[PDB]
Amino acid sequence: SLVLYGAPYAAAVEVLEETLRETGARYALLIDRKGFVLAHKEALWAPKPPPLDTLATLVASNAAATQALAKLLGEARFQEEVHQGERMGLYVDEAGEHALLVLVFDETAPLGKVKLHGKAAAAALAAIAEEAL
Amino acid sequence: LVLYGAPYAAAVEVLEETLRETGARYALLIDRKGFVLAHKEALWAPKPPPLDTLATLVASNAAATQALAKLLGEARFQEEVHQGERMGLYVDEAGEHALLVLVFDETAPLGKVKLHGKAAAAALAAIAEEAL
Amino acid sequence: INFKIVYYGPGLSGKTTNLKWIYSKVPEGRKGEMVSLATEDERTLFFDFLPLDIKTRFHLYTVPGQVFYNASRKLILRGVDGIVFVADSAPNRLRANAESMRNMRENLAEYGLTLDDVPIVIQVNKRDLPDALPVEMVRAVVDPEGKFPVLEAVATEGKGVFETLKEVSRLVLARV
Ligand SMILES: Nc1nc2c(ncn2[C@@H]2O[C@H](COP(=O)(O)OP(=O)(O)O)[C@@H](O)[C@H]2O)c(=O)[nH]1
Ligand code: ALF
Ligand SMILES: [Mg+2]
Ligand SMILES: [Mg+2]
Ligand SMILES: [Mg+2]
Repeated sequence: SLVLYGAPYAAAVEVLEETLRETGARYALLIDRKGFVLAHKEALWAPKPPPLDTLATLVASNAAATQALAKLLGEARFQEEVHQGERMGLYVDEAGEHALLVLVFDETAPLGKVKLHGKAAAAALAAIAEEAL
Repeated sequence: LVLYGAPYAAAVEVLEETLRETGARYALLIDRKGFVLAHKEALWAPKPPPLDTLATLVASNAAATQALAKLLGEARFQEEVHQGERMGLYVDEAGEHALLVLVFDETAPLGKVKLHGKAAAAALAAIAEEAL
Repeated sequence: INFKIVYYGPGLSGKTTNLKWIYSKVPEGRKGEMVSLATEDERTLFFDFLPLDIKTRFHLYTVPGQVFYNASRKLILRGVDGIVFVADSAPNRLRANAESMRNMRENLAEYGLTLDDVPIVIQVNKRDLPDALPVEMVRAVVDPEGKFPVLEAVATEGKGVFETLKEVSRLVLARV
């Protein structure tokens, strides 16, 4: 379990906000592996997101299945995932053992920065997830 | 989708050639319900991990990633390459009703993996559709 | 505060029918959207998902029941807080019931959990079938020692559905 409130909640949100600015993504979420939205932020320029609980259960079960495939093959883990459509994409990475960072971005976002700040955001959130164990 | 007879023979040759041309360990065509329609292993490779398990997981993953795409207004995302330290997986659609999967290790060149996996999938898509 | 509830059981036992009846009766304001990853015959392939209010949030999941989908069924059990085991009443599905309960215990043991570790409620579903088996016979197969609440149901009609959910909710709460 991982219950996020108080100062760690506030620090997680500040990470999500900073990541949105540095990357140009539309939505940033910290979700646990169980599928629960633990913190989310939306870029104020962006349209309303799709239902975020739908997004997060789909993303957590994608990550569940791909981690199981890895373990099937003898690996601890595959790398961060970038799902890329014609306009929309998703950057999904680990925020420690119990959670995932999710970035939703469109054509306006530079992929280099998504990956680059996405990875640092993942690492900052794993640090924060530990202080809420 | 059920592959038997000549379409099945045709599928297996595409699978053998892709393994030869890529250096990959195993190659499968699975349906979107996670059933293995045809597969081949490289003679040099170890016995595979359980392939029915591998296939239910890939098809579950695909249903979830396909729902993510539609959620975002996309028809679909691109083919996947999952890379561990040594092992990897390539997955790509083979028409609307099937997925090609390659499992490979660090001796298989990623550019060949990607280049022949993509051709294998289009070839298998053709076999699949003409099987109906 | 977030709880996960998994509806478990053999193929076609009525797990998805449960979440759909619940979804149809819970008012707008107290539920999110239902997600289903299902084949065209609408058998569940990966999961159903239904978030609702009863702050505290309950995330309801179902698992695919086919024996050959154990790999995705077990991903869904991760982090479960409570389980509703939906048993079918049909005479020819009794051993399927036992196989599912055995499979349930096995998957739980991979996460280091015993059946004592997780609240569980047995729902004996499809009470409307003309040839339905006695409730106690179904129960004696999936729960020989009667350690678990049992509730009867006709999920296609709503009967037992909310009472099963309140029962498992009750147990998950009393567990904290
Ligand atoms: N007669 C009867 N049929 C039911 C009942 N509950 C579900 N069904 C039917 O059983 C079939 C399988 O239901 P579903 O929830 O999809 O099964 P599952 O999701 O695999 O457990 C569907 O046709 C349902 O209408 C019930 O209580 N009585
Ligand atoms: F059709 Al099922 F679990 F057997 F959804
Ligand atoms: Mg072989
Ligand atoms: Mg179902
Ligand atoms: Mg036994």
